[PDB]
This record gives sequence, structure tokens and C-alpha cells, in this order.
Amino acid sequence: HMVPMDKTLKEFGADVQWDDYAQLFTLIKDGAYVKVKPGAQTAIVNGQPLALQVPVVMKDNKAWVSDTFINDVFQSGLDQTFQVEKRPHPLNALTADEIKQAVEIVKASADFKPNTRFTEISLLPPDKEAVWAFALENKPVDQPRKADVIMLDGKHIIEAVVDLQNNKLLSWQPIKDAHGMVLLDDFASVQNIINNSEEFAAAVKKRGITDAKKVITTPLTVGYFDGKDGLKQDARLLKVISYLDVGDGNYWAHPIENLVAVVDLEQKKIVKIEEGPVVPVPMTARPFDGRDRVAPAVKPMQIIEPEGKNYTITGDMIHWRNWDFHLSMNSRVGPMISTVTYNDNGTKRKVMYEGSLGGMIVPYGDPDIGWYFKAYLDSGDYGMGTLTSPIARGKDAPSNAVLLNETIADYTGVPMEIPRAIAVFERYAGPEYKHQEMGQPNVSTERRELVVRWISTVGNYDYIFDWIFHENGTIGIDAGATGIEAVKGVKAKTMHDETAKDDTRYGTLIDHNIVGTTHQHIYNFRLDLDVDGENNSLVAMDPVVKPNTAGGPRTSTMQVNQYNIGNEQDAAQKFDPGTIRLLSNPNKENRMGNPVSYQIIPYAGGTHPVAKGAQFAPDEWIYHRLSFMDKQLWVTRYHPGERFPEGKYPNRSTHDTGLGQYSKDNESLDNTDAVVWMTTGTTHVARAEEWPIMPTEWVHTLLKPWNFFDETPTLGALKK
Amino acid sequence: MVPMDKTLKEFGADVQWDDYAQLFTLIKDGAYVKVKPGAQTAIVNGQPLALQVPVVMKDNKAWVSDTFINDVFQSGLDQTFQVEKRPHPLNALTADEIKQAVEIVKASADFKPNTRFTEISLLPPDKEAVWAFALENKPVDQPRKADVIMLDGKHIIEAVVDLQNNKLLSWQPIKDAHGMVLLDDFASVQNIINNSEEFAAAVKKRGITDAKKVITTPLTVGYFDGKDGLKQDARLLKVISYLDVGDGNYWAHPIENLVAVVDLEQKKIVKIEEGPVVPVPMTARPFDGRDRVAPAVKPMQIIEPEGKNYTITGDMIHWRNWDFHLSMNSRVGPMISTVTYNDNGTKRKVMYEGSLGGMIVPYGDPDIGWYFKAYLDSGDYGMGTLTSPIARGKDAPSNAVLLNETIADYTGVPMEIPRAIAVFERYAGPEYKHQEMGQPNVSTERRELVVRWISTVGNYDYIFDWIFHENGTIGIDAGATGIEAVKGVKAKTMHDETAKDDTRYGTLIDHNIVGTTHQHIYNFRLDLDVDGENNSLVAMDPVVKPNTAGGPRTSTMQVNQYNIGNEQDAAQKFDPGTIRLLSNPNKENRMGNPVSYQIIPYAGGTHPVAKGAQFAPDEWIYHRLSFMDKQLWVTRYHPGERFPEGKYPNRSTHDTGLGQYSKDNESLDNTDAVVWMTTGTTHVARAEEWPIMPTEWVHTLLKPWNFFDETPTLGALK
Ligand SMILES: [Cu+2]
Ligand SMILES: [Cu+2]
Ligand code: NA
Ligand code: NA
Ligand code: NA
Ligand code: NA
Repeated sequence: HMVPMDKTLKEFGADVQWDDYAQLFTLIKDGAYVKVKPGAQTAIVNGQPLALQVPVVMKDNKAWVSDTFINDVFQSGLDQTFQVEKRPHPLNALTADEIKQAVEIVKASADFKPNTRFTEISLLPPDKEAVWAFALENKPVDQPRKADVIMLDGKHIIEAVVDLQNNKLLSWQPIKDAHGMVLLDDFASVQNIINNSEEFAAAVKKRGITDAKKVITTPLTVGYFDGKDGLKQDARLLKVISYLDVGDGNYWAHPIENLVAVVDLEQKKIVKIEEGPVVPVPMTARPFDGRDRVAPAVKPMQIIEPEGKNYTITGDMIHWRNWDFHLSMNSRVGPMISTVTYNDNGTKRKVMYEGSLGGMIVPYGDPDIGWYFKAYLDSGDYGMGTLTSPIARGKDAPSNAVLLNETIADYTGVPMEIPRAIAVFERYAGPEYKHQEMGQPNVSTERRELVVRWISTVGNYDYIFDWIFHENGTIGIDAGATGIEAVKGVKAKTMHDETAKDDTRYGTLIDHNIVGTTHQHIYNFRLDLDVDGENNSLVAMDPVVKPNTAGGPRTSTMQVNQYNIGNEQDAAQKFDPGTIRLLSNPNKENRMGNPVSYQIIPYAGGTHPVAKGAQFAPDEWIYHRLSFMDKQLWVTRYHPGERFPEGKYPNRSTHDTGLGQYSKDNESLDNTDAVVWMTTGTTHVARAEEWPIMPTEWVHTLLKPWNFFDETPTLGALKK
Repeated sequence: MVPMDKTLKEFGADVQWDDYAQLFTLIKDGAYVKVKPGAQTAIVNGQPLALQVPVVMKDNKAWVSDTFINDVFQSGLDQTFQVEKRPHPLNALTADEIKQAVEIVKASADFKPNTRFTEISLLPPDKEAVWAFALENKPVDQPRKADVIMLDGKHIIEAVVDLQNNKLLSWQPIKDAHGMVLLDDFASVQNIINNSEEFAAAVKKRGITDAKKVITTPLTVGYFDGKDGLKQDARLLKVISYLDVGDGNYWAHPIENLVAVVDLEQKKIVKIEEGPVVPVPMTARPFDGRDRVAPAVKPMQIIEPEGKNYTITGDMIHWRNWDFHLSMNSRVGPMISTVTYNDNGTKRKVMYEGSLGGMIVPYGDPDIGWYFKAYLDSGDYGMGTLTSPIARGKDAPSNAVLLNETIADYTGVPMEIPRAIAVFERYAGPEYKHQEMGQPNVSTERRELVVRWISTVGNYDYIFDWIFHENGTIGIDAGATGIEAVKGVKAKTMHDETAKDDTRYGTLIDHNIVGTTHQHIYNFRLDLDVDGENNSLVAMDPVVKPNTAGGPRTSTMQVNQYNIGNEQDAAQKFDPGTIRLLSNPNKENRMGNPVSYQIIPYAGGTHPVAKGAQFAPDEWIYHRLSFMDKQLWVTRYHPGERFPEGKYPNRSTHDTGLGQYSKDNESLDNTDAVVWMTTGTTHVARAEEWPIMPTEWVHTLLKPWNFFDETPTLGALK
């Protein structure tokens, strides 16, 4: 007995092409490329024949398949993209069971309270060295699996550790002063409290709003202002910004400007209602979903790899040409790329022990009541792994991508499987190199890049991250920003209205009554690079114009200043893209006697204006609290507990406990295990082109092998 | 009948047989063909075709009718290309016009016997007439004319010919100009060297046993007000030499400190400069794979089975909301013209003409073989002429369409460059996305249309991409690859004694081989008519100001806005932190903002960036070529001002380029402007780039700025 091919396969998630002339189906899904003919005894999977007991049936222009077709074909094994792991890698994430076990163990302390929530539950990372010894030497790591369990007990943070090998609780530790991040149920609470507010309904009615049920709230954190905002330092507070729902699916386009509510999550009450001038809510419909648009014709374009992929995913290990690395997922920072090696003619050479997003911030520049505190720390305050956006197959990533699911703990400590959470795809990136000697045959090779892509969405913005592995050893990291703008409601319809000048002082007027408030997007990446080992030094090479001292007619020459950067404080610096910064290994040279190095480029371009530093006066708290914002390059001594640019508990923090703290003591960076931090940002002055939805804007960073090799890396196997 | 594989392949098509489906798939440029043995029909870009003669399987190989290729591919079901019934006025000189123009000047009595041709080009009709053609379809009422530039021995002469009336309109000798380097100069240089006792002798010194294995390379000598000891009115080239050792890579075998100066009119060496003998590096370093085995890769194809979304009509290209015209020039290569954006039914002007303006690759080493070294690749060598045919599938994706283009060689004969330019669409990530919490997703694909051109001059190969975004943005990227100019040195590793002196001016990248430091400086000439030609240049500098409106913030994010009124102020360093707009102060979007385009001379690069010329302001090259040391320029539209480095930059004594064009500091207020973007890299070498350099890219960008009233990709309203 059977079932409709077309519909089952759509559920399952495969693309389905019918070719009437060839009488042939082409089915695609991840590493599987399938061709089958109605009534044929065999199908084709990645070039390999597969026997069907029950062939595909055409019945009045309708295709029908056996109820096991989908397993028989895709589960077949002829799609070799995924292989199962012999020995579980030591950096594999907590599995659902492990998550479930950690939650039971802490629930069995006498201190657990049922209102408790989990801010993060994550592998406590074994020690770098055993991990490397596992990757390179296969030495089993013999210290036992532990998980970090970070709980929010009302407003207090407790950090618990559990040992899962032995099912026991190793530590339980309240963290004084620390506030927890925003959690999912906070969103509901806030909407709820506003809903139950007689007072709030009144503030709202007198700003033109007749149906309060129509008000969409959104929770922001309050930052820290040494009291100027009038808020007690030791309460769990969030500010609530409001929109009117008009039925166009875009409440973001209907700001109720100049109304703020401060909510005490513990009490579950609005403890304050800041109120300013009444600005009429912008009411014109502004859907971004296409509802009011003509869908034009597009000729199809497909990228296909009909014999399967060049990469192999074994458990979480990915192998691709000379690259090997381990890919996993954290609830706070998303993807983590670990134990990365480059296979040099047989021997795997170390490149990066662990790279991931460090943290990010999007701080605005308008002083008015609904804005002066607006600064999202997306990962740290909202948990970016958790808010991963499933990839939209074929659109969010190219049609030849393979899409992975990933499993993290949610806030109540139940596992959640994120479908299509990270995309992996190879892409053609132009010619790897070329020379066309005059009169001679041409020489050209293709360039191929392996991209790992992850998208996370926080309130209005959507961020995309690409980790790009060039065959020739380069590694790129790019962040793209898209979504909907945080807009300010204003009286001016055009720049000709009386108030336009005042309305547009902190942002562009991007639609009638709507201003795109200026702000920055500052990303930072924590790269624990071990260039061919962990003992590294940071080197500077500054191209300079020196006077010619060798005679002949030139007055000047191009020369370099090479010097070492001996310690943390000197390493925290602006990046001038005119200069070269290497992380060299001073114990290891290439065939020419040069320290094998990677070149570190925090700014390799972008589509928005670039952020030169924090767009804040040096006396702003946000400035005081987050130094990572103002240097492009930082290097610190390896420290397992040092992970976040913004610091570990940044909600309403009062000092810098991130990169400022990590480099406070100004330690030696000479010939020692370093961690690199790249900060890169844009400064976003808006324009109509970005409204009601912003075209994706991109920044790029780059890491390039610098005399890490002896020659053109992609020349090929030597046959002599 | 004729054999299917041999015919299709001679034709340039890609043949795939699929035994499972018993199906052939044939691909070439815009045609995607599906045909089965014995079928009465085929599919061409999704559409059915009756076959005169079915395809026959005769012994596991296939036969087709002798007409098949034409029947099928030129059937009209592949619509990539349509006929141009009314020729765009900027259409390049055809082969016939080239021959006609050569005859006309060959018929003057002033035409001297061995005269050569530096450049034979359309003399474009005037701007307004051409816009009128493209927008209103007005016939341009002007005979087709050509600029004919001649090199008589060493003398430059500009002629203009009227091709319609077949008459010579003018014949101007050009006082003091030197001609660019022409093909046949390469061989003279080589012969002249081969026949020089003196040189054969200088070479034997340096340890070379057979002088017929010595490969010459011709360089322009610059200008040093006599310090180089070279007389000004003589036609000269300096020769650097290498030793051919059979590895196919003479560049890897320099003869250091040996320079010859050749006078091309006398045909002889007029000076040999000789410095310390450095043994020639000998090790075979081929780069063509002769000694390598690529590893086996699974196939990847990018397919457009229903044909392309663009349409090429003669040289006009239509694609989504873009329309524009693509022609080819022997000097600067491709030119993009009469570019408009169809805004909901109305074509709005964006760029009249954009093209490479000029480039330069200047070196940082004072020694005898280098101090003068500086390739002005287009202006001194002719980058169009030296176009490198695109290698299908490799230099461009497997879904490109490859164009042929015609120009005149230095003897005046037409020359068809096969696959001179690639046109291709590509997925470029999501165009926009919002995943609202708890809601259905919204995503659209970004597509870009790319125009790719590759030129190779001596050892560099350069790639240019003109990239049209659906959303109205235009990127322009320049890629650099090929083989480094290296210096022979005694040092083998950084441990040897000479190593430090040896690397004062570059990295030791192989034994005895140093990659001399230099820069790559590209300049793009962009006549933009933002929604019309009457424009002004506007600065917007984001700044941090004190909060005045109250509350806890001490500071705010504000913008300094102001007009840049005149050419000298427009001539400026670019701060990627600031914004620069070419605005149309006469037209505004729905919000009352002037429609504009944001200009981004530096949107990134994979090599370190040059923020200016790496030359003391008193170096002659710095003086001759101002364009190197500012990233943005804007000048008043003038039809004769096209080259940032000047019309005749060979051995020039002043700046006839952008230095001269802004010499008089004219007004840029509400008038026709021409934007010039300079971007460049500072190249410090590494071993990863030897013997062949992985392509490195720089990026620039032109973005609509309040040109539209909203997200331009949303689609039309119902
Ligand atoms: Cu933004
Ligand atoms: Cu270079
Ligand atoms: Na490290
Ligand atoms: Na430290
Ligand atoms: Na113009
Ligand atoms: Na001028």
C-alpha cells in the first residue's frame, strides 16, 4: 500500500523536479541527489544504482511511492555525507540525555526551587591539551564528562557543576551581584503585565490607542547609569518599548513613541512609566512579507553536486580537503569551530583550537527616553544559540547546502532540537589562481570555499555568520545583518515639514513619520589560534616609506617595521588595514627560515560605513562598561574561563568584566598560548532602501597563512 | 550524419550522457538542451523542438544530422541573444569600420610606411544624443567617426575619420608624446638583445652559459629629469632578463642587477647598467601542474535549465531592472554605458559610462633593476588588447555566457578576442530576511549579475567584475593573480648573512628569491548621472556630539552634512567611516531626500590597503601620477578626460591626468560630474604566493541612497 510522492517528499523536506520529456524525477535533499523513473526497478543516488522492490507509480499524472521509499532511498547509505562516529569526540555537545541528567542532578539538591530557570546548560570543556591529544594522537581523554549548569533562581544566579560520568553534583555557587539574561518567558510576562495594567492602558489611550489588546510590547535590558535612570541596582528590571498592531505583520512599523515601562520581573509589576511628548502612531500598512506584492517570474537556477559532497560529516567532525574541524553549538554564542587542523602533505598542523562569536552589541545614538539606554548585547543578554533561525532551504543558503540540526537545553531545562540550525556548503569562488603567459597555454584553477553558516534573530534584527574555509588555508569570517529597523515615531512626513530637522538629528527620515535611528553593530570574535602549536607571539609589520640610502635616483623606498607586541595592553589596539599583524610561532619556521604565521585581519571590508571605535564619548557608562567596543584587535593569554568580550554576566553590569578585565593585569604575550579577539563594526545611518525590510549588509574579517607554508598551498601533490 | 561528440565539442558545447535516463544534456552559454536517442523532439531551455532527424545511437556513440547544431542551438528557442535592429551609438567599431578607418588614413600622403596603430576607437557622439537614443529612441544624427592614433616610428599622430562619408577629418601630430608599448616591441627587444655581443658578454659574466636561453622583458623607463641619464626625445624601453630553464616559468629565474636600455628607432642597446653579480636561481618552479597531481573532486554544476534572466541585444544587456550597454576598448577594456534602473516602469539614469580609468603597479626598491619599475598596464601596454580569454568553468562559473569582442591590433587589422568577457548571474546569499518570533519566515534570494574581464600584462593577471545588484547597488571588484616580479638574492633562508639587506625591500619567498614590495593601484572612471546629470557632491560625517536634550546620556550620534563645492575639495582621501554622496539636488524621493548614490572607493580587500602612494612627495612618479594618493575625485564632465594617469603617460614629465583635470578647481555645484575612485593594495609577499599567486581581491561599491522610496526588491504592488 502506498502514498503520494509529491506530498510526502515535501513534508520530508526534499526538493522535487519532474521532467516530462525525460519521464524522470530528480529529488534533492542535503548530500542526497536522486534520479528515479516511474516504473523503474532501480533509482540513482549520488551516481550509484539502488534497487527498489516497489517502483515509483504514475497514476493519472500522479506519482505514488511505497511507504518506505523515503527510508529506503535517503537512509540508503549511498549518500555518504554523514558517517557515524567510532569514538565520541570529547567536545561533542551535551546530548538530550545529558541535558536531562544534568537537570535531574541539580533538581536533587535541597536548594532547587521550582521557579528556577536555566540560563545555560553546556559542556564544561575538558582541558585544551587532552582535547588536542585526542584530535591529533587519539589519546582518550580520561577526565570525565562534566556540565556547567547556570541557574536563575528568581533574580539570583547560581553556577552549578555536575559530573555526568558519575551522576553527581560537584559544586553549587551563588554569584553575588550578577543579573541573569533575558529568558523566553520574560517576553510573555512583560506582555502580560502590560496587559493587566490599568495605568498602562491609560497612558496608551491618551496616545491615540483605542484597543489596548492591540499593543505589542518588547523587552529591552536597562543597562547601567549609576542611578541617573532612577532604577535600583539590585532588582530584575527590563524596559518595555511599545508598538501598535495594525494587521500588516510588521508591528515594528508602528512605534508608540515616548512611552516606556519599567518592569520588575520578580514582583511582576510595572514599577515606573516614563512618559514624553505624544507622537501620533504611524498607521500606514507596511508588510514586508510580500502580501501586497506581485511575485515575478524567475528562471530557475540550481547548484548541483550529483555525486554527493566533497566534505564528510562524521558525528560533529567535518573533513574537507585538507581541513579537519569539529563543529558544535552553544546556547549563548551559537556555533563553535574547534580543533581545526590543516593537513600538510600528511601531517595535520594546528591552526585554531577554538573559534566562535565572542559577543556582540548594537548601541543606538539617540538620547530621548525610548532610546538612551537601547543597546542590545544579543548573545549575552538574549542567548543567540537559543534564538537560532532555521535556515530557509535554497534561500538562506544555496541550493547545494547541507543543513544540520542542533540540540541545546531550553530555559526550563528540556532539550530542544533546532531544525536546519547551521548550513554547510561548498561554493565556487572564482579562480584560485591564474596566469596566461603570452603565446602559451593558459593555467587556471577554481577556488572552492567551504562555508559554515548560522543565522540568529533577536527581536527585530537577523544576523548571519559565515565561517569560510579556503582551500589554500585562509579562513574568513563574515557577519551579515538584515531584518527590520528599530524606528522612531516622528511628526514629519517629509524633510519639508516644520520638525524634520529636529526629528532627523539622530537618524534619517526613512518613511512618512518614521526615522531610522542611527546605531552601530559591533561584532567580536574569540579565536583561540594555535599557529602550529600554542606557543605564539604577536608580531607587527608596518609598511613604511623610508628615505633611500642606497643612491640611484629614488628619494624613497618601501620598507617594513617589524616589532613584537610583548604584552596584553599593547596588543589591545586599533587596526589599521594598511598594516600587518601576525600571530607567529617563534619555535617553527618554513623552508625559508620564516616563523610560520597567520595574518590577522579584523577589517577586510564591509558594505555599511565602518565603525572606527565606539560612537560614544569616553564618559558614557556603556563606554566604560564595554571596552571591547573600541579596539579592533585584542590578544590575551589563554584562559579557559575567559570567553566573552562583554564579560560573563553583562546585564546591568557596572564595570568591564570582559576584555577590559581579561587584560587588566597586562600579561606577557611572548612565546605563549594566545587568544585573539577581533572586533568589527559598522555605523548605520539609515536610508529608504532599508525600509520596511533591510537588504543584507556584510562585514568581512580574514585569517591568512603567512609563511605558514613553503609555496602556493593549492599547487597539488608533487610527483617527484 | 556526423558524429555527435566531435561536432558538439568543436562547437564549444558541453556534452553529458546519462545512461540511467538515456538522456543527453547539452549546454553552451545560454542554451540548455535535453535530447534522447530516437526521440522526435528535444527540449531547448524548457521548450519543445521538432527534430528533422532524430539522434541515432550507432554503437554506443551517437550520430546527429549535419544541420543539428543550427537546427537546435540557433533555433531561436535560446533567447539569451536577440537581433539589434537599431544599433546603439556607443557600439564599438566593427571589423569593417576598423578596416575602413585604416584605409582612409592610409590614403593620406602624410601616412608614413611603417606606421603602427596604438589605438583605433569609436569617436563617441555626444552624451546628450546618446542618452536621448537610449531613453527616447531618438536617432543620433551624426556620422560614425573614429579616433585613429598612430605611431610613426616614435612619433604620435592623432587622426579622426568620418566612416559614413569616408573622409579624413583631421591629422594632428602630437608634440612630445611617446607611444605606448606595442606587441612588436617585445620581439625587437628580444632580437636586439640576442644580437648584442656586448650583452652576450655581460651575461656570460653572471654565470649564464647559453645566451639564447635568456628571456627579455620590456619596461617603460619613466622620467627622472635626467637623473637616469636617459635622453628625453628618444624612444626607450629598459630590459630585465631571466633565464629559461625549461620549467615554463622564466619569472622564477632572474638575472639580478643586469639592465639594458634599448632605443627602438636605432634598434640597439644604448646603455648597459651592471651591478653586483648574483648567481641566478636555478631550481625548477613550474606553475602549470606539469609536476603535480590535482586531487579528485566530485563535480559541481550551476545550471539554468530554462535559460538566462538576462537578454543581450547586440551589446545592450537587459536584466531585471537593469539596462546597460557593454562595449570593449583596446586600452582600458570593457565599458559600461547608458546604465538605467527601471523604477516601477520608469528608467532612471544611473551611470552614463563607467570603466577602468587607469592602473599602476609601482615598486619600492631602489636598486638598479627596480628603481624605475612601474607598470601602467592599461595606458602603457593596452589591457583590452591583452585580454585573456576566459577559461570556461574556471575563470568564470559554469553558468556564465562568454562573449567575443573585436578591436584592432597594432597593424590595424581587426582581432576577435574569443571569450573576452563573461556574463553571469550568481546566488549571493539572502537578499533580506526576517524571522519574526513565532511567525512564518520571510526570505528572498540575492542575485547579482556579474560582468567579468581578465587582462594579462607580463607577469600580473587582473580580473575585473562589474556587479549589478537587483537592489540597485553596483559593486566593482579587482582581483590580482599570476606570477610575482622577483629579485635574485644570495640568501637562501632568513639565517644567511645577506638575508637582512636582502629583505629590506621585500620578503624572502623562495631560496634566493625575494618578492619585491610594491602596490597595486586601480582607478575607476565613473561618469554617473544620478537620475540626471545635474549633481552635487555631499559629505556626511557621522560624529559624536554632546547630548543637549537631557537625560543620562552625555553624548549622541549625529551627522555632519555639507556640500563639496569644487574639484580640489572633491580630491580627497576616503574615510570608510564617512559617507560621500553624488546627490541630485533637483529630485527627491517620497521623503523629501535628494535622490543619491553613496560612493565607496574602499569596501574591503584581501591584501593590506594602500591609504596613499607609498612615495615621498618628491619622487617623480608621485609627481606625474597624483591619482595614486587620493581615493576619491570628482571633476566636471569633459569628453576628453578619461585617464587618471593622462592620455600619454609614457615618460611624461608632468601630470596630464587627474592632476590636470582638477588643476583649475572648478565648481561641482548642480552640474555634470565624473567620479573617479582610486583603490589600491600594498603587497608584502609571502611564500604562499610562490610560484603562483592566489587571487587577491579589492572591493568598491556604489549604493542607492534615498534614490528609492523603499526596499527596491520587494516587488511591484498589486
Ligand atoms: Cu543596523
Ligand atoms: Cu602584487
Ligand atoms: Na591559542
Ligand atoms: Na589576561
Ligand atoms: Na555625470
Ligand atoms: Na575639470
